[PDB]
Formats: sequence, C-alpha cells, structure tokens
Amino acid sequence: FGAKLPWRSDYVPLLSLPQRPRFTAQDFRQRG
Amino acid sequence: WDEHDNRTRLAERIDTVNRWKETLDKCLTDLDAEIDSLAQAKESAEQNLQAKNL
Repeated sequence: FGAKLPWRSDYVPLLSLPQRPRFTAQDFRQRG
Repeated sequence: WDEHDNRTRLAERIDTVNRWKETLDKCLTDLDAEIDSLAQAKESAEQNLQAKNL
C-alpha cells in the first residue's frame, strides 16, 4: 500500500540485499 | 494518587529501554553490511593472487 510502518522489529538474520531500508551505512558508489 | 504515579514511572522506563533497543538494531544491521563487504574484498584479493602465477 504505502502507509505508516513502524520500522522497529528489524533484525532479519541476514538481509545482505538491496533492501533493509532507511539507515544502512552501505557504500553508495561501487567498483566499475 | 500514588497508584497512578507508579504507573507513569513504569511507562517511562519501558520507553527508554525500547530506545536502546532500536539504536542497537540499526547498529547490528550495519555490521551485517560491513561483514558482507569485507567478504567480497577478501575474495577479490584472492583472485588477483591466483592470477599472479602465469
């Protein structure tokens, strides 16, 4: 839908994906 | 009176605890990301090592 979600219970054991929104501190630009 | 006072105190306690909970949540997910990155770096260095033979 797109509506208010509480981004609280947020430990998926391994979300090493283009996912896990909001704060990540991943790197923005990569090798190329 | 005193009943309701104690009620409000329990409320503020649960609040601060869950504050800690959320902060640690974000920290741990960030650690997950970093461990993935270092994994990739390890492999890349290893392929260059293997290409150092011919």
